[PDB]
Amino acid sequence: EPERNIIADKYDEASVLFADIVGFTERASSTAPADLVRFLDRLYSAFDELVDQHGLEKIKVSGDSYMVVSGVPRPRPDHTQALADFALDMTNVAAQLKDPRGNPVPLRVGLATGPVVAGVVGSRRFRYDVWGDAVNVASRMESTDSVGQIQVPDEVYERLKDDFVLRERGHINVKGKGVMRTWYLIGRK
Repeated sequence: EPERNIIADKYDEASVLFADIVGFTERASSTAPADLVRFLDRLYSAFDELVDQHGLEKIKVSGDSYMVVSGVPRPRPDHTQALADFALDMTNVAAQLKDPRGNPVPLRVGLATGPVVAGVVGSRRFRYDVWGDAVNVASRMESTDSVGQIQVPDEVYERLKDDFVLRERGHINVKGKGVMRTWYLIGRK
């Protein structure tokens, strides 16, 4: 049954992360849906542990993705930095796990900051959900990410540049809109 909206509110500013493990479908890998589910549950349980250790908020999403949010529902003035630190731990932890073949986990991570909408949605049962501008951006940062990096837009770079190390990935000129630039979040300063 499709979910429906119940209540929502706009938040001026929050930070949103998406992560996934790309190419772990039965189609792509031939691994049985049950073995996939077990290996993913391990990886996602590791991320669950990091979310709790960091005091952040996991948003139950449908689909392959893992979603984490900072400064929504409850604001914190370091929301971007806190999600960056969590993102770094998430990719550094995943880098110590391997698939069953002993190959690196093909993790993608995108991270964005900006307005969002949050509230309650549900079908039979309900859950807290977050969507809108920064979620859209985070989603695109994750789905065009190079595997093993953390991709972020300019807005995140402006907010983090003094305290983390970032390297520019590239830019594209879109006439007549403007320039689209993204960065890799590499580490802490």
